Amino acid sequence: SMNPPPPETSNPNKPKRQTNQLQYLLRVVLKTLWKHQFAWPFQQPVDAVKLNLPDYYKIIKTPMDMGTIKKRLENNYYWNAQECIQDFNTMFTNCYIYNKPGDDIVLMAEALEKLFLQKINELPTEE
Ligand SMILES: CCc1c(C(=O)Nc2cccc(CCC(=O)NO)c2)[nH]c(C)c1C(C)=O
Ligand SMILES: CCc1c(C(=O)Nc2cccc(CCC(=O)NO)c2)[nH]c(C)c1C(C)=O
Repeated sequence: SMNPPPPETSNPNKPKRQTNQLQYLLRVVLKTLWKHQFAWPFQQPVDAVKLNLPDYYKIIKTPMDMGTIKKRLENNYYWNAQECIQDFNTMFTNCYIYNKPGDDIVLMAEALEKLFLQKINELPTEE
């Protein structure tokens, strides 16, 4: 069994930007979620080999995780905050698609997602 290559965190053909919203997304949103009690299963790409999940990358074709998002934010990979918010939303969506309602991993995603939504409800106005 093989894992796909991870999502890219650098691309010299992609224009980069730093905005107050993206720095809020790193300094407040990512950092808070990273330190959460249930953040461990989301801090790196799903290793479907080691977790013996051979259908995972059969079913999930846009994988995403907070390790990738952290590296994208640290590298200023994004142009705008919506790009980064979409990556979080994809991470959560994948978990809910692949797993079953009420699974442990889904209960953990639920907690992180509730905090995520509280933080982006207060996304600062673009300056
Ligand atoms: C249930 C499987 C799953 C994990 C996980 O169980 N993740 C995990 C658990 C313990 C430790 C670590 C860090 C070391 C490592 O990466 N081992 O492979 C990750 N996460 C996600 C997003 C999923 C799925 C399919 O939605
Ligand atoms: C798997 C059922 C479930 C969902 C769900 O199915 N959730 C979902 C599915 C697809 C997309 C999205 C939006 C992701 C997003 O954009 N977050 O910001 C959510 N949630 C929860 C909390 C559960 C539980 C406890 O069983």
